[PDB]
Amino acid sequence: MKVWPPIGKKKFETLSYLPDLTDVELAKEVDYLLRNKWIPCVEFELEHGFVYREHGNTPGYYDGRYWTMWKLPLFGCTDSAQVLKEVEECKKEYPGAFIRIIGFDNTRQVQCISFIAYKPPSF
Amino acid sequence: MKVWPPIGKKKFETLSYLPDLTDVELAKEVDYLLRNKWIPCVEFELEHGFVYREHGNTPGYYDGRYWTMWKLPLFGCTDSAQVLKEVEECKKEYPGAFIRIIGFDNTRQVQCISFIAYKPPSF
Amino acid sequence: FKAGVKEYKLTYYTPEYETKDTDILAAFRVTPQPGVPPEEAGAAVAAESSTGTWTTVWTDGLTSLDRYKGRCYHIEPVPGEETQFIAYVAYPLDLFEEGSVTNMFTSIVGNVFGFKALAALRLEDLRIPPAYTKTFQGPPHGIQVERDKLNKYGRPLLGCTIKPKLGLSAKNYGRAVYECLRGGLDFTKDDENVNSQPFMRWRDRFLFCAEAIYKSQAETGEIKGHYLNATAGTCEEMIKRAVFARELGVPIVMHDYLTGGFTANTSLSHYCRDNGLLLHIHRAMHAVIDRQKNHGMHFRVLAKALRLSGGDHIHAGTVVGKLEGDRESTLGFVDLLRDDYVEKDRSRGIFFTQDWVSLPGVLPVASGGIHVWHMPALTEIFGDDSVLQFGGGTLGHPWGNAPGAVANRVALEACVQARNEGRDLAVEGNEIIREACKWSPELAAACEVWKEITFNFPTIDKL
Amino acid sequence: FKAGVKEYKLTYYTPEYETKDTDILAAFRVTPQPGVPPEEAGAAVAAESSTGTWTTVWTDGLTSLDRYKGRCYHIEPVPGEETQFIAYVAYPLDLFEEGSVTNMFTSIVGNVFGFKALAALRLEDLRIPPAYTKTFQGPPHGIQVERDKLNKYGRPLLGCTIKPKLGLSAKNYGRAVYECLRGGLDFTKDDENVNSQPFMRWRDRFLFCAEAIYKSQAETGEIKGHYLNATAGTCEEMIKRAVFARELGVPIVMHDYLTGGFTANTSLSHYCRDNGLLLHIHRAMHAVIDRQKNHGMHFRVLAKALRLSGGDHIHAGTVVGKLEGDRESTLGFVDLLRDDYVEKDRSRGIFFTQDWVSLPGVLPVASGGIHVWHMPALTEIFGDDSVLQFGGGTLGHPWGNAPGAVANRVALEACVQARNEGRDLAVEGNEIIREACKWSPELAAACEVWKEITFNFPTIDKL
Ligand SMILES: O=C(O)[C@@](O)(COP(=O)(O)O)[C@H](O)[C@H](O)COP(=O)(O)O
Ligand SMILES: O=C(O)[C@@](O)(COP(=O)(O)O)[C@H](O)[C@H](O)COP(=O)(O)O
Ligand SMILES: [Mg+2]
Ligand SMILES: [Mg+2]
Repeated sequence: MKVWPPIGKKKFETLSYLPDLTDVELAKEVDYLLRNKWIPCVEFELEHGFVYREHGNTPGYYDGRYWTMWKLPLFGCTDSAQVLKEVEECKKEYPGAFIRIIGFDNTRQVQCISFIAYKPPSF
Repeated sequence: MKVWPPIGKKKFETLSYLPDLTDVELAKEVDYLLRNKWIPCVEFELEHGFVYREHGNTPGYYDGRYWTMWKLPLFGCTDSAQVLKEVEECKKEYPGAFIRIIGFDNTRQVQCISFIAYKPPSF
Repeated sequence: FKAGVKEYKLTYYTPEYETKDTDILAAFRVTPQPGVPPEEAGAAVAAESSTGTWTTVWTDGLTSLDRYKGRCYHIEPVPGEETQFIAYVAYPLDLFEEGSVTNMFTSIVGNVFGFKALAALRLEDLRIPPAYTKTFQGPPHGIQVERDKLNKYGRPLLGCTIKPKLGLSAKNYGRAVYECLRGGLDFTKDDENVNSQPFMRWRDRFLFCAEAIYKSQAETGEIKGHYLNATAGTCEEMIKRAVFARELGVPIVMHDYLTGGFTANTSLSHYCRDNGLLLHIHRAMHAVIDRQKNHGMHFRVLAKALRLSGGDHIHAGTVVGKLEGDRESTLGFVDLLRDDYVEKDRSRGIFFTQDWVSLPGVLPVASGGIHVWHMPALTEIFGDDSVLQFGGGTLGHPWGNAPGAVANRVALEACVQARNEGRDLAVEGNEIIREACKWSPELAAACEVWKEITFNFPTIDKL
Repeated sequence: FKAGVKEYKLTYYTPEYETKDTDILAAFRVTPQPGVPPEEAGAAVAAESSTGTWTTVWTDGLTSLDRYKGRCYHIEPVPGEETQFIAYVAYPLDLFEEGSVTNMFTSIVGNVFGFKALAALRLEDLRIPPAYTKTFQGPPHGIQVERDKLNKYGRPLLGCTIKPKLGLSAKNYGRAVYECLRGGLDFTKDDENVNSQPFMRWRDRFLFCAEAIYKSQAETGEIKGHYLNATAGTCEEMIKRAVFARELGVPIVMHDYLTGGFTANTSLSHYCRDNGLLLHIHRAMHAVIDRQKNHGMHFRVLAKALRLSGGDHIHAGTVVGKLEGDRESTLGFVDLLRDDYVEKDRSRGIFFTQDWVSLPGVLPVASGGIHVWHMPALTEIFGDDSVLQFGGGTLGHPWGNAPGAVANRVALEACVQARNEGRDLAVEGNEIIREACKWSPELAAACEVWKEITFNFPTIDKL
């Protein structure tokens, strides 16, 4: 038996139990998002990488769920490279930020995909 | 079609929708009581021949349910004529009274039979 | 701890077990799939209704399966079936939440009926131990208290479902109730599906039915009731309805315990005990569960469950009316509803001896497709501690509700006096009814209408 | 008015009727007794589930049967079946109490299943019109809200029933919950029959489970839940338990909607809407009702009734696991649970087109006898909007709960990426799993234990 570490294993929701994705693997996730007609959007965070409770504690209330939006959603986008270009541009201005890619279905109005694309060196 | 009278048809629970019992039929019901090992008792009433609500009106509360006990239940008596003698004693002492015969099952503590035996001239 | 799948019978088939006096016992009619031996089928039913799942879990070692596991302790074949068998399962007392029929069913019938390895499954009976029975209030009042509150002794009670089932207004409902009650019925009732609806809202109906109860009681001199339906979409709506019945001072409400459900029904039963209201239970939905012989739950299981959760009446079938009711099976569960102690009697489907430790008894209610000509058989089947209900048999009389009620009341009292004087209701019933028509033109008119009406069909659920 | 019995078909068989867009529609699988015509059997079902009884009542003339009666409007013989047919019944909107599943079932399935003249009866589907749907709250939150509250996107959620079913102490329950959640599961849960019992009282369990939720959430950085069971014997106890879960600030509770009942479930659904609690619904007892093809109610009817009464999850079967669930029927009622509009499609058991008029969607939960090798098939059947639950499949891992949770999480995410990069889960599933064993030891240990475990038996309820 091997024991699952109780430290140093902080997670990032979907895909974060797999080894870190490669840039082609990140591009292929964007490809899947676009093939499903979802709207891609980049979000980034510099201070609270994980959910916390500071301002409330009632059922279903947490802090740290909202990140900051990077520009706007790429409506009518057709290139996963354009999404990765904004991740690189965000990486360059905020190298200490976590950065994630999300995807919206505007008919159901639900984010149908979400995965981290960059983690800062402080992590 | 015949219309059921809405007046002049006051009733007295079990058997009161049949023709009045003869003295042989009254005794026949007393025989049934005794055959079942029930213990008979006579009750009579001079003022409230029917249930009413004077002292309360909550669910399951009514006045006029208790009548007055004639003597005591005839424990160990197994002759119908003894019971009917008690009706006769009651009826001569209280000719203006309603008089009924009841029978208890003491294992279940349920009155298993009850029927009118005399109704006063005022009725 | 050894990880992996093993057979349930290695842990849950214990044919050597002796049931404890605190165990809840269950008798299951099991039809396993081809290739599945009865020992394994029975052990899977015991395992997955108590402590077990499909693979070995290490957490078993933190407690004691010995004290907690359900156990299939006996397996007996079914005469006339090649694969089907009865499996007897014993459940420790600690498995169950006190006072909760909901929890008891959740274990015993929660998941096992859907196992792929079983082709069919039916719970036939349960043995409820005294140590579990004493955790339940049971009926708010019960047979003895009900007769005493209403001052009614010596004969079955008489009731009647207002018809048409749906579509009547509140004022027309109270009109029908008054005319029925004043003719000699002790009760009338909302149909099971009369709750609150566009054609008639509940509060309006309650108000007019109260006017009818008290008018008919003042007229006749006999205590009257009308089962006011508390069944509702939410517990809050259900309780609101009962509170208004309480305000009105009336004696009896009703609940559809299966469609409302056991959690709600137990709440209402407690309310009725707290406020002195009789509680008539309608078994709507039961035949979805209890009709077929090979799968489901027998009504005697649902009847015991109602006695535990609580109700003063429960419908028990007619045998001879429009809904199915096997005679010997019905006599069995009528005893289980009324009596303090019922010995095992497989000839009447009673799989286990059942001690009720003075839990109050429930009045069985015979209702559905019955009329005056049925009175001798009903009186003979059920005896004095029952309610006989004539909806169509009252509102279908050619002279109206009051003469229909008189016909039914005369027909019943004729049977009582005949039986009390020695006549056999089971053989002289038509004579008894016929002879009573002489001085009762009302009964005569009902006899003419329904003389050739009988309900004889193949019995689906035979003993 | 003419007293006496008529055939039901004279009033209630109306094959020319045109259904209205406000009607509730029902498809019944009817098996009449020998000698009973389908038109009369179908009229009897329509009559005794709406306005009629066994004999003509004069009160019909006070109202309008034309506007209130249910109508058997169509008869559809069943192929390969001599006497069995589908009967189609339309019920006017006014028959039903707004917001009350209890009332809807009381009419449609109340008495008709016990009729002597029928040998068997099953309700297969119902068409709920938008005019009645809008009287229901439905789920307290629904799929979109739940994912938003939990911050979980792009994959199925993962759950796990703590085991053994019964017998664990409160402290030991919380220990298992912590070790499960910290390994990558989103949820754990009380077993359906874990309520409050001598071996573990509910309030102690809720307290220690809260400690485990917050410890594992702090450790992993992901929002965690444990379904705390509010099922109880009375509505008062049920609400008490939900109030304490609200005090603790936890995200999700659960309820056994069938053993608790619809009246209690609707009350709990409203409470959860009022207080922001997700409500996982366990379908304990459903197979008593839904297993056999000839009698009962199909699960799709029970699933629609839950979506009306209210729940954020409901168990919907696995297809591949230990409990029965036909694949095509399951695909049909999963759509009925999740989607806003579902077109009629008998190939998936959908008898009526169902419009949900924006009522929230319910997350289907696949649970029971599933393990790591089933992950590709489960992901393929249900897609991202599901909960896949592994009780024995986690607490059965040879290294314990955290490695067991890691195995399930890794397998799931490996299926997701493989799918998202264009692979065929239905054909490459086993190779996808073997590739992940290459870098996940936790998954490798799980695959070795369960490699040869499948559940394949003849399906009882087929289309
Ligand atoms: O809806 C009905 O049909 C009834 O009102 C009877 O009406 P009628 O008196 O007009 O027949 C009763 O609720 C049924 O007897 C219930 O069935 P059961 O007692 O078997 O549960
Ligand atoms: O009691 C059980 O068996 C479970 O906890 C599963 O345990 P495992 O995960 O250990 O198998 C679930 O409640 C069943 O899946 C319910 O069945 P369904 O989902 O069909 O309603
Ligand atoms: Mg009815
Ligand atoms: Mg479970």
